[PDB]
Amino acid sequence: DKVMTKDLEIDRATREVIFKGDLITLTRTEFDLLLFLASNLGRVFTRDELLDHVWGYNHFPTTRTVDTHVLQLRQKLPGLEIETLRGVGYKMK
Amino acid sequence: ADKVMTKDLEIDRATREVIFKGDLITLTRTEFDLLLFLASNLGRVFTRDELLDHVWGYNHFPTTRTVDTHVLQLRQKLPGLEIETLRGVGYKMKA
Repeated sequence: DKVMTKDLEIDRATREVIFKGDLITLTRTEFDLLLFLASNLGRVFTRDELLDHVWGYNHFPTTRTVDTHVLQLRQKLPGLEIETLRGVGYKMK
Repeated sequence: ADKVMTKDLEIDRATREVIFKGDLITLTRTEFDLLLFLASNLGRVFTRDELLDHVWGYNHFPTTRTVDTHVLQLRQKLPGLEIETLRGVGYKMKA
């Protein structure tokens, strides 16, 4: 029910945050980000992952949408010379 | 002046029609805008967030930059909060 860290006492039911004894008001998205990290101590999340977990999936375009749009272009235009630079991005030859 | 032409590809930016290898291809609006941007900039590598901003619109919706800004806001509202920034990668709460 309550998530506890060294500094934090978080109540998922009420959006309540106690930090070093003080009640701190966060926005809803600030709260979601804080609770997600506090529930997953010691774990590194990429900026892409945190965007998805805080704001939710499929509400707006993300870098994933770029990737899936490229794949759809390749299927509709067979042999389209878009080159993948893995870990980087895309180029049209 | 309405046409961008590359190997096997004719794009009309006014009618938003795409002819590829002699066939008219129906794309969604964002598929078209992505193809046109890439075909208009042959040989150039773009990152996913560049393509995101250019094709879907800059500052139109939350992005990874919004995540960065939210982490800064948390650190300001919670002075001494132990969120570690992993340069150009992401974030971690240590304890």
